[PDB]
Amino acid sequence: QSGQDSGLTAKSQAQQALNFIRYASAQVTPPSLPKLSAYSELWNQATAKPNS
Amino acid sequence: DITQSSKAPNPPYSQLFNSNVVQLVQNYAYNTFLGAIPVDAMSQSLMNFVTD
Repeated sequence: QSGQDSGLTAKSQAQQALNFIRYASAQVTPPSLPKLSAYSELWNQATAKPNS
Repeated sequence: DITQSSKAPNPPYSQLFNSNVVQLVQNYAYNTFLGAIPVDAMSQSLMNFVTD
């Protein structure tokens, strides 16, 4: 099988199964990880030695 | 009651009641189970439960 070549495509019936199963697992919307700037200032604030 | 041969099974039977009947019934059972499952259907390679 040779599907349309734009991003993810299944090249086999097995790939059709894999792409289904990942589609159901909703991995295409991975969770929003922290902002660099925000998390970084809370990092600087928390990981530091207190009162120093 | 081995002493009496009159009521003994005559003719004696060892075969199934109807091997042909259960044969055909199980045949359509297998056919209906194998074909009754839906399958992703656009091109011949894609309804193949089994490989070559």
